[PDB]
Amino acid sequence: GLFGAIAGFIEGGWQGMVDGWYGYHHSNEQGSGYAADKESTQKAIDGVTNKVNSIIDKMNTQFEAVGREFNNLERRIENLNKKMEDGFLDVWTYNAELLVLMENERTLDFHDSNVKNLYDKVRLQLRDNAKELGNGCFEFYHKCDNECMESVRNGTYDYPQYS
Amino acid sequence: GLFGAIAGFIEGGWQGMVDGWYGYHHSNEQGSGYAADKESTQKAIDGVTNKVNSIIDKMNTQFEAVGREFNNLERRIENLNKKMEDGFLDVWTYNAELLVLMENERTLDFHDSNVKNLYDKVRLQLRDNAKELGNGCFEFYHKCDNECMESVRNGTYDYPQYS
Amino acid sequence: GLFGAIAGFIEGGWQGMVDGWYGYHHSNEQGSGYAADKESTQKAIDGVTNKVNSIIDKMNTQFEAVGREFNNLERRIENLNKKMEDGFLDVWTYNAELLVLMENERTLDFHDSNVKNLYDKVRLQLRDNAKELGNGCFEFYHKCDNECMESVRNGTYDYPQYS
Amino acid sequence: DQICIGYHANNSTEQVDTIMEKNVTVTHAQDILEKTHNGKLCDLDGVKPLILRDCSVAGWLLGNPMCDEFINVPEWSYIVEKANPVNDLCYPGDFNDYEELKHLLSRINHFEKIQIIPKSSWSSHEASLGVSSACPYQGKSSFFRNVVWLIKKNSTYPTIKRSYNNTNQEDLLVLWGIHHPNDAAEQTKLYQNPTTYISVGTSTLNQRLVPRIATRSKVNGQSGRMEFFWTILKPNDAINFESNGNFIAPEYAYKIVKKGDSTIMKSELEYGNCNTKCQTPMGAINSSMPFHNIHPLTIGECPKYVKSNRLVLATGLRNSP
Amino acid sequence: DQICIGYHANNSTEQVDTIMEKNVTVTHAQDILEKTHNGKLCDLDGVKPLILRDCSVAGWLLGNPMCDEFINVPEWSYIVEKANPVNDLCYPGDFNDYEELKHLLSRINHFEKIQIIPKSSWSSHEASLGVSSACPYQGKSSFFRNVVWLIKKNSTYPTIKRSYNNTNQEDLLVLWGIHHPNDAAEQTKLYQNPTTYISVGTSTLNQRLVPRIATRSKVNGQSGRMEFFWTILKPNDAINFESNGNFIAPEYAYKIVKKGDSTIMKSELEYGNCNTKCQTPMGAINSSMPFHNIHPLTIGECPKYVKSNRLVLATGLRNSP
Amino acid sequence: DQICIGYHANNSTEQVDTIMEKNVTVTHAQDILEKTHNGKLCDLDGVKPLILRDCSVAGWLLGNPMCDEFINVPEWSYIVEKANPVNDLCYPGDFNDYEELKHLLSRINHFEKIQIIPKSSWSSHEASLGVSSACPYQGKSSFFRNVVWLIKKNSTYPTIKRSYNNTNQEDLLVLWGIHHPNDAAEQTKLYQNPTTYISVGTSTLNQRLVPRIATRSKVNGQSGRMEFFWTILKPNDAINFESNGNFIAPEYAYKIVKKGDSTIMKSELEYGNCNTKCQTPMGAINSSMPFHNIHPLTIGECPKYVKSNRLVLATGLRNSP
Ligand SMILES: CC(=O)N[C@@H]1[C@@H](O[C@@H]2O[C@@H](C)[C@@H](O)[C@@H](O)[C@@H]2O)[C@H](O[C@H]2O[C@H](CO)[C@H](O)[C@H](O[C@]3(C(=O)O)C[C@H](O)[C@@H](NC(C)=O)[C@H]([C@H](O)[C@H](O)CO)O3)[C@H]2O)[C@@H](COS(=O)(=O)O)O[C@H]1O
Ligand SMILES: CC(=O)N[C@@H]1[C@@H](O[C@@H]2O[C@@H](C)[C@@H](O)[C@@H](O)[C@@H]2O)[C@H](O[C@H]2O[C@H](CO)[C@H](O)[C@H](O[C@]3(C(=O)O)C[C@H](O)[C@@H](NC(C)=O)[C@H]([C@H](O)[C@H](O)CO)O3)[C@H]2O)[C@@H](COS(=O)(=O)O)O[C@H]1O
Ligand SMILES: CC(=O)N[C@@H]1[C@@H](O[C@@H]2O[C@@H](C)[C@@H](O)[C@@H](O)[C@@H]2O)[C@H](O[C@H]2O[C@H](CO)[C@H](O)[C@H](O[C@]3(C(=O)O)C[C@H](O)[C@@H](NC(C)=O)[C@H]([C@H](O)[C@H](O)CO)O3)[C@H]2O)[C@@H](COS(=O)(=O)O)O[C@H]1O
Ligand SMILES: *[C@@H]1O[C@H](CO)[C@@H](O)[C@H](O)[C@H]1NC(C)=O
Ligand SMILES: *[C@@H]1O[C@H](CO)[C@@H](O)[C@H](O)[C@H]1NC(C)=O
Ligand SMILES: *[C@@H]1O[C@H](CO)[C@@H](O)[C@H](O)[C@H]1NC(C)=O
Ligand SMILES: *[C@@H]1O[C@H](CO)[C@@H](O)[C@H](O)[C@H]1NC(C)=O
Ligand SMILES: *[C@@H]1O[C@H](CO)[C@@H](O)[C@H](O)[C@H]1NC(C)=O
Ligand SMILES: *[C@@H]1O[C@H](CO)[C@@H](O)[C@H](O)[C@H]1NC(C)=O
Ligand SMILES: *[C@H]1O[C@H](CO)[C@@H](O)[C@H](O)[C@H]1NC(C)=O
Ligand SMILES: *[C@H]1O[C@H](CO)[C@@H](O)[C@H](O)[C@H]1NC(C)=O
Ligand SMILES: *[C@H]1O[C@H](CO)[C@@H](O)[C@H](O)[C@H]1NC(C)=O
Repeated sequence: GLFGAIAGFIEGGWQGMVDGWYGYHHSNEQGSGYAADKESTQKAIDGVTNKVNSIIDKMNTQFEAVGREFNNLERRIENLNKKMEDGFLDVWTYNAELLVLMENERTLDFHDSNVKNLYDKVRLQLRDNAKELGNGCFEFYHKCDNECMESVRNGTYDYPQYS
Repeated sequence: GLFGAIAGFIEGGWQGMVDGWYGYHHSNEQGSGYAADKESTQKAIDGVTNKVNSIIDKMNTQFEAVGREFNNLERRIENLNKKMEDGFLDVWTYNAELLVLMENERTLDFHDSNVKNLYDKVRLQLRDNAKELGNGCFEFYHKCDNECMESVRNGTYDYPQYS
Repeated sequence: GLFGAIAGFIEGGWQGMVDGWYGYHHSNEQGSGYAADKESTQKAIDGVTNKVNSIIDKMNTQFEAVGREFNNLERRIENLNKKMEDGFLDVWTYNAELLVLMENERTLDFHDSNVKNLYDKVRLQLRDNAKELGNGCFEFYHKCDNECMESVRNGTYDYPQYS
Repeated sequence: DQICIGYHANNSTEQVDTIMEKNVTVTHAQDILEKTHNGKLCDLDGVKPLILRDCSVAGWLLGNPMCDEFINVPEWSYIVEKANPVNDLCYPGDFNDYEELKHLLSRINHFEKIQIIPKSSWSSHEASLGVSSACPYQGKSSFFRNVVWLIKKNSTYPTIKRSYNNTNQEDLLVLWGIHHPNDAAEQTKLYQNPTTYISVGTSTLNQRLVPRIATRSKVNGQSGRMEFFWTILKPNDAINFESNGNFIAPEYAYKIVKKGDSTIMKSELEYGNCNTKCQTPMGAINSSMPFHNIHPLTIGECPKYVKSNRLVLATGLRNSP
Repeated sequence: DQICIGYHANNSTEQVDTIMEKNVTVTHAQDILEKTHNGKLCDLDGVKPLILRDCSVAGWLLGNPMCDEFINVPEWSYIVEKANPVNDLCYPGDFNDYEELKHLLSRINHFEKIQIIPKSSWSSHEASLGVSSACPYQGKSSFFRNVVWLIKKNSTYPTIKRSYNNTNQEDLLVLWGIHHPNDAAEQTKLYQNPTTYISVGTSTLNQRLVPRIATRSKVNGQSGRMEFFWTILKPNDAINFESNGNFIAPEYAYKIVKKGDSTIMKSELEYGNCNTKCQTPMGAINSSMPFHNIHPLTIGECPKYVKSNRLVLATGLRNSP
Repeated sequence: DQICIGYHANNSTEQVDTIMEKNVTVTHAQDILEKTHNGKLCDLDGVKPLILRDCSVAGWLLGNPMCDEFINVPEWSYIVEKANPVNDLCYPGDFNDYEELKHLLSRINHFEKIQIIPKSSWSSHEASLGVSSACPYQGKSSFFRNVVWLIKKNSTYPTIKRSYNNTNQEDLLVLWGIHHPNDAAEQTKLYQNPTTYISVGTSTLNQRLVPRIATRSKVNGQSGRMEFFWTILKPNDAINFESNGNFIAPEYAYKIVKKGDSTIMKSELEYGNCNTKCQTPMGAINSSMPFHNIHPLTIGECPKYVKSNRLVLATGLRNSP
């Protein structure tokens, strides 16, 4: 993907994280667990919902075929009529299939972007107080309990305390 | 946004920077101030201008309706005619509205990209000679006067001198 | 470009790298040389090939003009016919030219993305065992022979050994 | 101790296509193409379609004796006609501006039949021996029930001068016809007068028909022809007929009570006794999808037709192996 | 000490839509849809439109006496005709291939009128009593000024054999007509000859009209009908008329001096006495926008029509709260 | 020691356009627009086109004596007709429903000519003096070879009653005509009978033509006119002719052996003696490109037509200066 996170430096997803699209997994003396990041997840849900409705609505007004009859010495206009009706179906078929293709690609890269921005968000908090392992994980120099882990998810990781 | 800078790790824009789209704000003993980055700004101006003209020109040749009259026993071809004219208006209306939607989204992400690339440009110069605060700001280990600040905007920040 | 690598922090390409699109250049006591990264290159080749075929196939079914004759008192339907045929040519001409424009832009940014992801991949391996110079190059604190260089291209750079 | 950033995966096998890659497995998707139908012709919004079965529109409107089902039809949502209905023009001929009339029916939801010229009222002409073997009913020779085939009484066909004033506050579909005999001997046998005509006038109509004689192939066992014409008579306007031969008089004329959205659907299918809000010639549709790929010609509140076999939007993200 | 990277914000409230988000406030934008007009019908590039007012194209060209304004009209940029003009065919009838002729006017910017048959020149026929109450002028009964309604002189209607050679180096629009009387008594009263015809010939035209008699409803106080026909007579070609009754002769024929881009605009609106370079039936347009949403049928140098209410491009970036 | 990440550059000058930037130099590209042709009219898939040269479709089918090349033509891939072919209707006239017939030829790949009425078989009428100076062959006056211009024998034109049964298991294109004389004196001179007719009947056809007399301009040295009519006679159906004057009888009728994809191409060009699989009026196409910009009207296995001058896809990346 364009942003290098999904199937990239983060090699795979988490079957164990069910309550969100993006989130954190911690492991310390007390235990381990998955916690979904609500903000980034809800933002993704909104973006995709609008996109689907935006797509639906743009296609909502489009060509409609109508039945028209012609006799045996009106073959030219019968044929003109057929080509007209068929021609618009090809145009609208093309529009639909292309839009899906183009926007599907953008949707997957959108998800990739959201993961990367969340990863960088954490990276920018921790700074040189943890080791950037290279796999999506940050390994702490200090012992980091469940409140410490929560401060990272909070956005409230107190860098000066653990420095 | 896709690149995580605008409304991201840089929480908001600067009312105080009026002479450009992207730039720097410095603060030291001598004072503080905004300086627009000309290169990245002019590059953005060019990209958006071309885009607007590119959009205008692609739509410049498009279907034009013409008035055609039919008598009371030519209702089929009158109706064929109406559907033909209306059908093309829906196609061209759809094209215009979709292109604006798609390219508007790309334009905002373009701006987000330009800010991020400018931020990384500075980051790559400063290296470990300043603290990456996490908010778009770099806090220097050494005292950095207005010439020192200018060298960063220059692209000429002499890392080996302050290391 | 959107991802800041091509013509960005990596100022220019390599005439000397002929066996791939993206890769590495090393320089040490034993010598220097170009080595193409096969994985990222083959992935780019696949993405572009599919894209070209996807584009070809979406256009493969499209309006076809047919010759139709009208006498001197059938000028209205002759004109309707002309506008219908011409109208579809403008629609399909517009589709083709726009798709090329939009997908060309995405193709160049795709290449920019692949270089950046490859650069970050290496960055994440080396960590604080090398200097990030700012130009696409990493300068090692330890002496790095051709096997050491190969481990970086491998993905197998043993950080704990050189730390 | 460590904290990691990561993303959702699941047991989904749904795939989507993109420009650069096809069959990409994702965690969530949304199909937007309706691919199914019940396979039946059905009532639209409760309102039943007019199913002509093996009768055509001409046969119904002219009152072909095989189309006795369709005397005084109730209002319809849409009309269903086969591709090649057998019960069309029992007596060979042409229907003048048939397609234009058929198009007029796309704006019509209900006809009410009324009598303008009584069959008895032809006191100076013979009206009850205007039949043929080509239109049989219950074994006996019959004819289009809505029009009267007039012939001479006691070897004289006197000139006809009839007028009808449209006193209803509706448009009125009037139908009449001319008979084209085989030879000059049959012309005289039927109507006596060697040269004949039919003049029809309204505020707009200024017509004068003459019979064209020719040796023709037998169609339905007859080489004679009937050419049927029509008009819409506006309210407070009179139609005037004058003829000295070969005239097919109107007994009944259809009254256009309701004008609405309708359509003449072309289908071999019969009647499912089902209800729908979106109908196709292939069957009915019941979905919330924005698209379908069943058939272009639909009636009612329908999704948009596309030729695609598949339209699936990625909602989730790339799912892991 | 510190240096920061950041971006522009301002007091703008302009919003743009995207796929994933609507009403996004941006620092700069560009509206590309022209939404306004002056509401007036106007001169195009200085050149005035031919405003027929309440006259139709037929009335103008046949020279209906109420269309005296439009005798010898100057050249026009475009033509403006109402939806239901009252001054159409004063005497009831049909205009043959009226729509095809109207289409021909879309390629025409100027007619010059000329006399081909003088009204005096009918020395063997009566020419000055060819009037009706249906076309009144200044209280008296009049007629279409461009054509002569010919009648018998002293109870004899001799055969007419008239030819005109097109010596001008232009195409020529010729108009003529046939009269359809009410009954055989009126036929004889007007033209005497019971059976009549009109034969018209050119290099291409091979026509022979006969009057059709029928009882018709009174339109404009008359149950008689006039059926008008036309042709384009090419240079150096002759048109030939032969008739023994019911003939409406051409006095004047319009000469086609200029052929250019024109259009018959349909509008109830009158005349603003304004100038423009892009005209619609709703009004005129003066903008540099690439698009508008006023009306599909335009004439001149215009932006493209779309059905949108709104088209705004983001030029700047996401503006901050 | 150091390791760098970088990308390919080369000596390419190929450029591509994007939305934001034009003329971007890339390392690799792919042109998808076919811009060239051989400039010749050519055999399609081996099968030669029917090149009418200066003859029209009417001239060929009526058997104009200048179109002797096109007697018993072999099967064709497509047909090539000039814009204004000189050898059209040698004798002035009209071809009834010519465009509809031309459209029928788009579904036809081969005609086989057959004789239905022998020229000798007119024992009661004169058949060999039906010629004119307007259709000359080898210096002498001739006529359309496929039809017989019948005249009176010893000052009597007796009624014609001719029937043909279509015993072939094919549709049959039948052609006939009517002659329109200059005056009543020529009518009697040619056919004697003052009032004449032609009645043509089939299972569907019910026609009766009458000659229309008019003073007409000389076209090809003649002011008389011929009006040609046609029908498709289905197998096992009979066509019946009856006429007492002015009849152009069918000698030959074309038999429709093969129905396939064909087209009437409009081109001034002649014959290159080349072979192709995609043909245009401008020339032939031989490429694997998905698009071309030569001419919209093509026949065969062709890329799609677009109006573009240039369509180039970037495959490689931005190339360095
Ligand atoms: C061998 C022979 O001569 N038999 C005649 C009948 O005529 C022949 O036999 C027919 C069965 C058929 O093979 C014909 O081709 C053939 O001429 C003769 O009358 C019949 O044929 C005539 C043809 O001129 C008619 O078709 C007639 O049919 C009707 C019909 O049913 O449509 C009879 C009907 O009553 C008529 N109706 C009206 C209102 O006139 C119509 C109508 O005249 C015609 O359709 C208008 O074009 O024709 C057949 O009955 C038969 C009886 O004579 S009859 O008095 O003319 O009816 O007598 C045999 O000896
Ligand atoms: C009560 C009565 O009998 N009155 C007659 C008039 O005819 C009747 O009354 C009329 C007012 C009207 O209601 C008619 O329906 C009715 O028959 C009679 O003539 C008038 O009516 C006739 C009907 O045939 C004509 O329509 C005529 O109108 C004109 C016209 O203005 O259009 C008169 C005009 O001079 C004629 N012009 C030419 C060139 O012929 C035309 C033309 O003949 C006609 O339009 C072609 O179809 O008709 C009414 O004036 C009235 C005068 O007699 S008249 O000499 O026949 O004109 O005499 C009353 O007693
Ligand atoms: C000066 C003079 O009077 N010369 C006459 C010839 O007539 C002159 O030439 C004509 C072209 C025309 O300009 C006349 O006004 C002029 O007087 C006369 O015959 C010719 O004129 C007639 C016109 O009525 C015909 O056009 C005829 O041509 C043919 C033809 O070639 O098409 C001759 C041909 O044999 C005829 N064929 C048939 C099957 O009838 C046709 C046909 O009749 C016509 O096309 C149907 O509309 O006409 C000219 O030859 C000439 C011989 O007289 S003729 O026997 O009537 O032909 O005699 C000169 O003295
Ligand atoms: C993708 O899947 C379909 C059926 O699920 C398969 O038939 C098709 O060949 C596949 N396409 C590619 C490019 O692998
Ligand atoms: C009948 O029609 C005439 C028009 O011919 C109209 O004026 C009249 O009012 C109608 N009604 C009656 C009851 O006569
Ligand atoms: C956006 O703004 C318009 C106009 O101000 C408003 O009417 C509309 O409801 C808004 N739509 C959304 C989705 O916010
Ligand atoms: C008149 O028209 C004839 C043809 O009808 C043409 O040949 C002639 O040159 C024209 N002009 C004159 C002055 O006769
Ligand atoms: C791009 O290149 C073409 C072809 O060389 C040239 O004609 C054109 O003017 C250029 N346009 C721009 C915007 O650089
Ligand atoms: C001829 O045509 C008639 C119909 O007119 C048909 O019934 C007959 O079988 C045909 N064939 C022969 C050999 O008569
Ligand atoms: C987040 O969590 C810590 C405990 O780990 C708590 O002290 C702090 O108040 C919380 N802040 C927010 C914004 O939730
Ligand atoms: C930028 O600024 C410094 C002083 O702050 C100056 O010495 C140097 O030459 C400048 N370099 C450029 C490229 O402008
Ligand atoms: C990569 O290279 C090293 C030598 O530098 C070698 O020992 C090792 O086996 C290689 N590993 C892989 C995965 O190719």
